[PDB]
Amino acid sequence: ASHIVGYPRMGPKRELKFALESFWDGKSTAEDLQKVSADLRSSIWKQMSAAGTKFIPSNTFAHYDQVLDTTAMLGAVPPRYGYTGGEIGLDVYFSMARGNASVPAMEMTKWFDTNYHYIVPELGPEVNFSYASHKAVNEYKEAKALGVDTVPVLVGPVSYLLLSKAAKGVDKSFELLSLLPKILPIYKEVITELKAAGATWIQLDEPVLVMDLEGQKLQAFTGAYAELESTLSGLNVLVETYFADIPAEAYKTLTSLKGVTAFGFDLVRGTKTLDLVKAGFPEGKYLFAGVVDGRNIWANDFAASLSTLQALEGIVGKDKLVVSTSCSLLHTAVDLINETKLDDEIKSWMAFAAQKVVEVNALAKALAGQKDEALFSANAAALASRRSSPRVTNEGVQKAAAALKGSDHRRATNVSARLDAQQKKLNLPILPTTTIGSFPQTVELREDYVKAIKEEIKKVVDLQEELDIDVLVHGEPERNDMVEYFGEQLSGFAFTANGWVQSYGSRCVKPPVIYGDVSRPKAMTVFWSAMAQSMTSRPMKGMLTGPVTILNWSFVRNDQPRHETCYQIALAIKDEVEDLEKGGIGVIQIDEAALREGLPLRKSEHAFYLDWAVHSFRITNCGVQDSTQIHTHMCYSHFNDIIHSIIDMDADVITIENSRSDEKLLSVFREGVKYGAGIGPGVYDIHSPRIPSSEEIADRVNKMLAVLEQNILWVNPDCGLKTRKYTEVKPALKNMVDAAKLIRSQ
Ligand SMILES: [Zn+2]
Ligand SMILES: [Zn+2]
Repeated sequence: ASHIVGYPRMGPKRELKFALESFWDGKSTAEDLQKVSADLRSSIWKQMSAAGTKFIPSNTFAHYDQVLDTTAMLGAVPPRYGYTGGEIGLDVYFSMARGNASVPAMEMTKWFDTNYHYIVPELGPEVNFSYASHKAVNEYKEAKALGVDTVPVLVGPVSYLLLSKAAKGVDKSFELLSLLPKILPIYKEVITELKAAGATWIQLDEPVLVMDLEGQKLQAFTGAYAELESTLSGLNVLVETYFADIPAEAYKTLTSLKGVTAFGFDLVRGTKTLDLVKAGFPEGKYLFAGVVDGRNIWANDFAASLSTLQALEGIVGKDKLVVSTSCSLLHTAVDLINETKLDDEIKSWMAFAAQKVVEVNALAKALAGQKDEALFSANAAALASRRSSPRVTNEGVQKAAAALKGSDHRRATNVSARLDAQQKKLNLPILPTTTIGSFPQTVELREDYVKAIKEEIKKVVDLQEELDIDVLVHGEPERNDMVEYFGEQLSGFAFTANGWVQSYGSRCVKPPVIYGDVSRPKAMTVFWSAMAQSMTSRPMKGMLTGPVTILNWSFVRNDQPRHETCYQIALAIKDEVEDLEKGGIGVIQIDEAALREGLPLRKSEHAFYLDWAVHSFRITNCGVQDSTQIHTHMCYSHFNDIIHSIIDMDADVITIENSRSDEKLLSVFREGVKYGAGIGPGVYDIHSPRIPSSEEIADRVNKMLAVLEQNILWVNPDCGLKTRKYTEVKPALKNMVDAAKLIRSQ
């Protein structure tokens, strides 16, 4: 009775990532891939079953995205790609996914609240669905032809649409959920083909049920499962859900659904859902206790599990209890056993995909007999050491009794009271010019001062000679990733070697690991900033990476709250800001692009996030002279519904991912607001190699002089500049203060 909701699809060494690019660029027959893909599938099925894995998912693979695999199942393939019909393949899957030369790909978004991205279905009243992608059914026969019988994981009809989006044209008054009966048969055709394939169980992921559907939307679910009951005759169905706890209503509608004989809840992030089952439950259905994190990287507290996993036996037990992972072990890493650089003591404190597969099986076993007491002894030990090893609990739990000690608004001063100061002790003209954060390279190698400043100084002599430029920027050369960097300079901050995660396409990321109560005993920036602000006579702004962002983009421990760790990571910051303070530097820019990314799916749960999230940003400079001028960064174009928190951060100047949105919607910083401060909406989108006309920025800004103010304005880019080339970046900025100097004439 062991189930695993999903699994990674790139390799224990990122194979698919490369077999994709080999292919992608024209360096391998479309068979090299398949010889590859198949060589992976074969391993996972095999490696999963060999462990005792009961339900082994089939169709969790994907050359690109689960949601696209679905879009291909119904032949929803867009119109700009030119699809006539037939069994889709490569040319059209990636065409849509990556965009070919002549016509662009399809917009991508987040897989709920995870750091993965999916391909948003582009639907409407004119798309003609077609059963044009037998991936599902094929991979089943494959694995089967390999000795193992698998479970056909699939995306839920309704959920598919909910997550879908109606592309251009379609009148606004359209019901994106009206396609239900048009797509519901193409769903049938599948079912029956697999039914007749040899399948005994099947899986339907419907995570949206863990969102907030109003009474009307919920229904959608029913009207669609009462249409399948016929097709699902004498065949168990397992509807999946994850990343949250399901609301009474949603819980009801679900546990009552027609045709479904088993349900699975992410009981790691939704342990409230239990209370609704304790209260009421269906007949003798199946319960897939999803207690094995497929989100983080630590060995599931066996003891606990087995205790709760037991508690459930009480709700059922008549043989319908099944151990399962919480979410998909796709969102985690792969095989922990590709880690050595990490001292053993710690790998004992982890477990990645591969490890998790087993995890499910030892609790699977131990809850039925054969219990390798050699795991729980080893387990409770893995535990033992963590909740004790002085590497964990530190005298860093120092600045806490001094934390609950009131918030930390910046030394009062109704900003416009300090702004005056930040003028005398820092001059400047109207609309002071500046940039965003990083810059391009040259040859590069991978002493270090004879080659260090070498460029740090050219950036200097270039940022100066360049149309003057009131305020300047250093250029983060002495780093790698704004996050990767600061890491190895804080306490509970270890790093991994092979533990990778996907973030769309071949693209993958290796988020740092937070172990013990974080802390920066030693200085981290200082001279690197005083390096430049010693050469120039113009405002040199520092460079910090908010405690919000940092925290988010990383595997954060499971022994205490997100905020608690979060804040500590904010304390160390105040150490640095206060250093560019005493270190001289008058201006210190701080960024929090990864601000929104923490929003808890359950809306009523939001307000709290924005709590410790923003308070924390303040807990960075709540000890700064009324002369120091801090700027902040947020990579959002339309944060209209999160203006408050943005106004509560209390900053003298900021920046955002403006440039490609509205100049009239900017009048959102006043009506019922009135920010009274400085804002630098990136008038010019850096993410584009194509330089804009200097005749497009004067007005862009002249549309800001209207909806915004002129006695408080700034000049800068959309986002950072660590991708743009070099001949497309020089004849570029050489046209930014220009469109400003103008209007000043009066
Ligand atoms: Zn407030
Ligand atoms: Zn940016």
